[PDB]
Amino acid sequence: TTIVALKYPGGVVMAGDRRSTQGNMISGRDVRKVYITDDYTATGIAGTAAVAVEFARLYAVELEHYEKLEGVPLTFAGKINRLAIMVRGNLAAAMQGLLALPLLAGYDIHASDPQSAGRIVSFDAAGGWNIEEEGYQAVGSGSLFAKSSMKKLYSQVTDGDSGLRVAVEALYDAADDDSATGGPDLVRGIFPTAVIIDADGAVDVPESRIAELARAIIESRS
Amino acid sequence: TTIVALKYPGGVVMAGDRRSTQGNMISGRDVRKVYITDDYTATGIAGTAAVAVEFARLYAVELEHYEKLEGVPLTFAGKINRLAIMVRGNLAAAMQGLLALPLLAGYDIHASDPQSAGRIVSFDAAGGWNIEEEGYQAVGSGSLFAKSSMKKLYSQVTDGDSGLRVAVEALYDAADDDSATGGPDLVRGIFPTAVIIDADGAVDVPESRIAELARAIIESRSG
Amino acid sequence: TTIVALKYPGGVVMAGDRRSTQGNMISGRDVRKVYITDDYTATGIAGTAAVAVEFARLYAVELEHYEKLEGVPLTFAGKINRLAIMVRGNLAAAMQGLLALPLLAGYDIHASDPQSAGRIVSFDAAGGWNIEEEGYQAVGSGSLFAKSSMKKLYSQVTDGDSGLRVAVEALYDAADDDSATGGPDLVRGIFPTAVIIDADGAVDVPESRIAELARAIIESRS
Amino acid sequence: TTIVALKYPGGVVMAGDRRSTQGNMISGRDVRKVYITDDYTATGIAGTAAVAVEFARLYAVELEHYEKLEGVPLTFAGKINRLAIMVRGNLAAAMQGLLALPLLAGYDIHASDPQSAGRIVSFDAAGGWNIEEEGYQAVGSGSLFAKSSMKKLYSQVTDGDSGLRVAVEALYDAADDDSATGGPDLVRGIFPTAVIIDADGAVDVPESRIAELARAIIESRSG
Amino acid sequence: MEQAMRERSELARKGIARAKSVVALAYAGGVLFVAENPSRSLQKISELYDRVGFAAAGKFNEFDNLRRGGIQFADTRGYAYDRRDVTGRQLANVYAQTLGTIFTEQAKPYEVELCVAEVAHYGETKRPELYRITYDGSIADEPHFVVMGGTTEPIANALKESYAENASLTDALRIAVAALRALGVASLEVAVLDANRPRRAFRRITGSALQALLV
Amino acid sequence: MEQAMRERSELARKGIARAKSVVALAYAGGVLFVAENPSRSLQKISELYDRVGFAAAGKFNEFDNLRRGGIQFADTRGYAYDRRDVTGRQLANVYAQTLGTIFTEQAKPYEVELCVAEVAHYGETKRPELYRITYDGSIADEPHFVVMGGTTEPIANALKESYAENASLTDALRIAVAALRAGTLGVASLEVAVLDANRPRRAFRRITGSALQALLV
Amino acid sequence: MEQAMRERSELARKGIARAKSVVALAYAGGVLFVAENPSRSLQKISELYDRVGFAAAGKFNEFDNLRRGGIQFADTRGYAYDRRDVTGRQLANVYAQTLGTIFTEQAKPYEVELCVAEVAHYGETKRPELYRITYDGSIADEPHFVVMGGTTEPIANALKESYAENASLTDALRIAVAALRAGLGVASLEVAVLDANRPRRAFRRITGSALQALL
Amino acid sequence: MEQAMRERSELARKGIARAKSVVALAYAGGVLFVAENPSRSLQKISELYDRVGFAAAGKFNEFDNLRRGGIQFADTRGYAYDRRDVTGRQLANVYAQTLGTIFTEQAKPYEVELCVAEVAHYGETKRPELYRITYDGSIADEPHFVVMGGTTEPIANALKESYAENASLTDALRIAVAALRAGSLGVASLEVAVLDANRPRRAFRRITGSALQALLVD
Ligand SMILES: Cc1cc(C(=O)N[C@@H](CC(=O)N2CCCC[C@@H]2C)C(=O)N[C@@H](C)C(=O)NCc2ccc(F)cc2F)no1
Ligand SMILES: Cc1cc(C(=O)N[C@@H](CC(=O)N2CCCC[C@@H]2C)C(=O)N[C@@H](C)C(=O)NCc2ccc(F)cc2F)no1
Ligand SMILES: Cc1cc(C(=O)N[C@@H](CC(=O)N2CCCC[C@@H]2C)C(=O)N[C@@H](C)C(=O)NCc2ccc(F)cc2F)no1
Ligand SMILES: Cc1cc(C(=O)N[C@@H](CC(=O)N2CCCC[C@@H]2C)C(=O)N[C@@H](C)C(=O)NCc2ccc(F)cc2F)no1
Repeated sequence: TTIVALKYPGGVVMAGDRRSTQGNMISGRDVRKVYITDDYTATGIAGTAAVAVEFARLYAVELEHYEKLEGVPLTFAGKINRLAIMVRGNLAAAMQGLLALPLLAGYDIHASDPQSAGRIVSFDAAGGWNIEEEGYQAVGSGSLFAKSSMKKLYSQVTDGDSGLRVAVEALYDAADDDSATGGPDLVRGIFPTAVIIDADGAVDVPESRIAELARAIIESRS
Repeated sequence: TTIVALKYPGGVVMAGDRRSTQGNMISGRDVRKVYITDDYTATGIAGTAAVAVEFARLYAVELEHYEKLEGVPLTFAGKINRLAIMVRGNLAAAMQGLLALPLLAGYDIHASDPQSAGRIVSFDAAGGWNIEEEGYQAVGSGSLFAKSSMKKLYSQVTDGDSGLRVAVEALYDAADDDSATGGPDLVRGIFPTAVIIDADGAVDVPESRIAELARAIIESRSG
Repeated sequence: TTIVALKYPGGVVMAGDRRSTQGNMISGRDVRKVYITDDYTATGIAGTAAVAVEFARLYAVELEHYEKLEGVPLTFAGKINRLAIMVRGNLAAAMQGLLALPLLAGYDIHASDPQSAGRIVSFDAAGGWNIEEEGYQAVGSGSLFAKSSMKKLYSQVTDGDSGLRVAVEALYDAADDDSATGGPDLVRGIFPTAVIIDADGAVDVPESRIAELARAIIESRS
Repeated sequence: TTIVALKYPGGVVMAGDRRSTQGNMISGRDVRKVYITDDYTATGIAGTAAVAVEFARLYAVELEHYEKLEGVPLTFAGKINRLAIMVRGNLAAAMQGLLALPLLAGYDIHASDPQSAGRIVSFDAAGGWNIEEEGYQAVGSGSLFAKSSMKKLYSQVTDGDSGLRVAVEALYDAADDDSATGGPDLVRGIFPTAVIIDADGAVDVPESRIAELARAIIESRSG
Repeated sequence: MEQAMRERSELARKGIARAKSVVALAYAGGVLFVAENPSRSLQKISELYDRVGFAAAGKFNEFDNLRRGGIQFADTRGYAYDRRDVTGRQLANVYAQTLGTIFTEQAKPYEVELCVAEVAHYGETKRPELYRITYDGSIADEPHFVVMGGTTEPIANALKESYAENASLTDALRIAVAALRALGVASLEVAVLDANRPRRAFRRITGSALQALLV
Repeated sequence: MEQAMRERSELARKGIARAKSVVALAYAGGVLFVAENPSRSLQKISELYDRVGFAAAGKFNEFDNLRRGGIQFADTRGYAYDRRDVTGRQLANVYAQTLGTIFTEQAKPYEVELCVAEVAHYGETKRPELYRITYDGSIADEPHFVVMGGTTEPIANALKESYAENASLTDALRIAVAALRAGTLGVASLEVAVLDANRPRRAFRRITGSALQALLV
Repeated sequence: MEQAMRERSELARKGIARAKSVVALAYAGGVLFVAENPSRSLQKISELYDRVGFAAAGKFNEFDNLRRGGIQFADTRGYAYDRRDVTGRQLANVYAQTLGTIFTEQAKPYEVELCVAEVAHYGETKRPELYRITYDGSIADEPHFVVMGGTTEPIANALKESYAENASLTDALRIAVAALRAGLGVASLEVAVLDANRPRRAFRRITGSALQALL
Repeated sequence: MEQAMRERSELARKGIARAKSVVALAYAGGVLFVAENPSRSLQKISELYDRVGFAAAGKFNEFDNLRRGGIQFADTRGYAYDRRDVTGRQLANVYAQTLGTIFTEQAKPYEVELCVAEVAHYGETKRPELYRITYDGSIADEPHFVVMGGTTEPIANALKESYAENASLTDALRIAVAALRAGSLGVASLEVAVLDANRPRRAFRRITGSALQALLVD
């Protein structure tokens, strides 16, 4: 798996590969690892497929549960604390193979600057968390390759479009060096999923756009 | 990690590095390990990032909880006993790799002599504690280096600012000999965090002051 | 650690060293291991620093609790029973390294003969106890050295001053053969703590008196 | 340890040594292992000193508790059964090193013939008991020595003075062959403890009588 | 408070008043229980333990619960200690405690009257003991006989006029039946605590043998 | 049924009517608590959370039980989510549920009236919020001021004619003590405190002694 | 509330006032207990601990309950601390608490009156202590004697006139039987003593020919 | 509800009115407790914590349950935090909550009145604090004295016109004994004790026997 997230002016983008494995055997080609968890929040999750999806589902239901009970949505800080508590609660299982390791991308509607309000929060398997100040982050078996790529490409991020390009090309490098990360499948037409979040909320990025960017990177390299 | 604390005339200072690792891999450059836990106490925890943060936060909450329920803060002694009780409670998890080892710095508003109202309390993994009477202390994987450095530099502490320089320098030495302790990062502008505490309370030290002290240390040790 | 206790005509004296270790590394120089636990009783404890101090604190609180509840203090036999029970209660943790081995010294206000009303009680890790009848006892990693010193020096114990001197000298011999027992520190002015009990109660021995005794011993051995 | 017990015409005698050990090291010289558990019975216990003493104390409290609640003391059989139940209850601890192996001697005021009212009951660590019909028994690490000794000496038992002599001599043989059983200490004046029981009750044998018997045994064996 | 306790007292009192009557008396050979009982199979007299026997008057299901609880007590205590530690005074005492608790706490008080008797162990010389425990846990130590249930006073009077220590079996039986009328084999439940039997003293006297005795 | 509830209602009301009175009003710097309290050490006004304050009238052990429960609620929620998720509305809501349960189910009803107040977080522009919770769980959202205990109509009317928004601290204070009097009274018979929107984190402040004296005149 | 407590109090008081009387008084040798008691096996006086004795009046099953509870308390505390930590003051204290709870919360209040007494340990000089605990947990410290059960006034006055500190066992016994009568031979008396000259267990019963000899 | 709480209040109040009287008093050296009490060993005045003392009127077993609960609470807080965190204010507060609960929910309300006193820690300057807690949980902070049990008006009046904050132990004692008589008396009928602000750690001290006699006479 590789999940990536990066801040661009006025928003954030998150993108994830589509591969599921059991050992060396490819068990899924089209899984979704990135979820809009509320109007201003997406979570990408690496680890055991069942635990990952369960985390995303439970987390979204929890944030909306609070919102409907109390009339207002949790602060961004609270949303973090609830995800972190979920991870910590799963540590015992994670040591026995049922691992969920999330990455949070949000837009903080309460922040001062509507151009730097995008938020990227990384987590560790004990629920420790850190709000990423350097602009990008990634998680999963391919996350080192993705981060070392974005280290070089991040100066090219100037808007949502270029940021999504760098995100998909990070996912590409991840796939190039990690067999547990799926690359763009031009034959089948399966591509990484991506969400972009700005002041207008979190939105799913149309597949056709990610396909375009993938074909442009592929052509570039050859 | 390296956290340091020391007493200067009338006050205490506490400083911590910014580094987070997983094995050899650097997973954080800006983590905060030293926290103002009440108006007159700061806590700095070494160990697993998650447990250490959780401790700082829950401990501050417990102290303010007492203050609101009873209209008055705990005595310093009580504050110590509550931290110790927390650590003891975590012992078994810590022996499974969820360690939180705190170092407590404080100013006692009920101490006899305000010039030495400084308080430095060290802990072990069982909740044993000692109030440090030789004026400085350190916790974390680099605390040996930091403590030897302070053993050599403490005599220069005559006020809050020289205490801050000595604390920053101890952290420098520590990062010099312990790869799990981050040094000053001049490219990125990331420096240790520092809290200072006197009669007027506990205040965060502004990053620029730490940056000046750091650059001075570096130029000193250079040509 | 070494804690010593000895009877002298009309009272008893207990003293303990100041050292705290973690393996070979010296982690404490001024820790206190001997505690006035009530008006006629002191307990010194060897073992895991946190457990030793917890035992002293909770023990004194238990004795005073009984006193204020019932209007009268526990008999000496009852204080022994309660300390014993605390140790037996800790056996399981002690097996895993949270050890606390106490030594009890007291003055029995209900004893027949005021001159032999001093008490020394030793304990084992299972809560077994024994009222010492031969004048002296010790506990901790240096106790064999301290007891073998006192065996030779006890004939010289004719009053509280001699008793105190022989105690401090036993602590000295212990520190001389056990690296986990701290000797007198002249550079820092840290010396063993000591408590003396007679008919007038339990009282802390001032540091300066322990220091004079220390220098006299060192002098005497050079 | 060695505890011995034996019948003499119209009563029973029990004696026990005074040693307490931790491995090879002698940790105690005056421990008491034989206890008047009530007006007509004594129990002596071997094993872990804390659990031995604990047993003795609790068992005594239990017998007197029944007697006060019901106005009548337990039959001797009931006394046996209660001791056995305590022993069985301790088995798991005993396997982990908290051992209590007792031996019971007493006088049965409800027996038929005051001629044969003395009782010696032995136990195993599972709580099994047996009422000894051959006049003597021993428990503890020196028990086989003491029992072979008594096997040769018992014919000399005609009254309580001879019975106490034979029991002190059994203990002496035991200490002679087993380093965890203490012999008489003439330098310090510490001798085995002994209870003698007849129709007038259970009474402690004064130390000075055991002293005298000790000296008789020593001088018998030196010339 | 006094309302509830009055009503409870007279509910139980009237209940027992209506029940058939039971007598128990000391005689030369131990203790004799004679009760009026038409049933062929339902018992008002029972063994509790080796030398301890039980008799009851009143509502059957309640004194049968108490009978069972008493056997439980005796077998548990004899097992927890020794057989010889179980006494009639011990059963009588705990029947007192129990009936007191029932009387103040049960939804309806028990309508029962209980006698516990104890004969000597084989080969000993011990005067029989008789205890009577009433519906409110009151207990009484009786030297010669106990009457329970129905109209007790005619029977008590007859026995106080007809009772002789160490009477023979046939005589005590006669006097007892007589007091009860103040009644053949098919209407009588008769049992004895026989102090001459080696271990278990309780034996019923039924059918033909009972008739031979009444003759 | 209805007779029981009328009794509970009356016992409670008569409890609160016989209690010393309390006033909390919105003023320029936040919210002001002024309470008739001669006690040296026992308090009727209290901090609940960073920007949230508490005042009660009635039987002291009961409203102190409620104060403590509220601090428990606030600190717990702040910890399990974040500090800024704790709000005055929430605490008024839980007090409503808590007092309704107490009033229908407890041996005796609580003789208590509660006021929860919130001022803005540091640097924000937000009108202070006052809430009143009566003994039966009724909950009222109040725009300018809240009056509790003793005989309230006189004090409420006094304020209703003398209350002006954006009042300064001294003005607001004198209006409050004036209204209280209509129901001679200085430092020794007053407990005063403010939710002070100008403080950075903890807004609750007691104004006692020489300070309170200075502000009364 | 007032109704209930009035009823409970009067039920308890009437019960106790109908029960037979008991006296405890300090004499030269320790403490003397004398209770009008026709039973031979059922007892109103009991040992509690080494130097602490117990005497009760009223409903047997209830004060026997409290007697067993006291023994439980004594033994448990003596085992938890040391035998010498058990005192008459604290047994009386816990009886105060217990009867208070019973009186306010049990289905029926207990119809009992309680006396707890302590004498000095062997060879020590300590005036005996007498405590009286009533059915509502009220407790009183008495220096010379305590009267419980039935018509207490005549007996109390008789003792006030006839009591002298440090009487002989015989004389104290006579004073006691005489004050009792004001409201009696061996077979109708249960007598016991806390004997300060006994080495450990001071409680001793004076029965049979021994009692007769002092009567 | 109304009648129930009505006669609960009446039952407690009248229980306390029939009980002997007790007086707690600030004096030069701390606090003085004086209770009418004929028992040699049955106590209604007691230590609670280092500088905190307790006195009660009413039914003995009930205020003794409360005394024991208070010692439990104080030793528990002191151990959980530090001894210095235990205050008289806290014990009074806990007593008001406890007695409130008892009064509304227990089979019988408690017939008790409680005083908690606290004097300065050694070396400190702090006027004593006296708290009264009544059967229903009501709590009152009091400045100079507290009178509980029996007919209190006379005793309060005697103290109001006789009270001296700076009286000696002897003076304060005879003031208190005087007031007790005026509410209707020697060693055999008194329980006297003091929270002595001059002691180093535990301020509670009883004044018995020939010492109490010495204080009464001349
Ligand atoms: C204890 C256990 C583990 C497994 C296991 O290895 N399960 C695989 C997943 C798999 O074989 N599957 C096909 C059929 C069902 C659904 C799913 C799609 C896995 O978890 N593999 C890990 C290595 C993985 O690929 N994780 C990728 C991932 C991350 C987030 C997400 F939401 C979905 C994902 F597949 N099974 O049992
Ligand atoms: C069971 C487990 C342990 C770990 C682990 O090693 N977790 C690391 C922390 C980490 O990888 N992180 C980045 C993303 C998340 C949050 C944090 C910033 C750690 O705890 N490493 C230790 C060696 C460490 O660096 N500790 C330094 C430290 C001390 C105090 C503090 F408050 C914060 C800190 F980071 N993961 O799962
Ligand atoms: C599970 C665990 C054990 C330890 C450990 O070894 N803890 C050391 C103590 C220590 O490093 N400390 C400094 C900072 C904190 C307080 C204290 C003073 C210890 O317990 N060592 C033992 C072997 C020891 O030296 N014990 C001496 C001693 C005896 C009695 C007493 F009261 C105090 C003492 F220090 N740490 O985690
Ligand atoms: C868990 C544990 C066991 C031991 C241990 O071996 N404890 C020794 C006894 C000891 O070191 N002590 C001195 C201080 C206290 C009192 C006692 C006397 C023991 O139990 N040794 C056994 C092997 C032993 O010698 N048992 C003899 C014995 C038998 C009955 C009795 F009542 C007393 C006895 F000492 N220590 O910790």
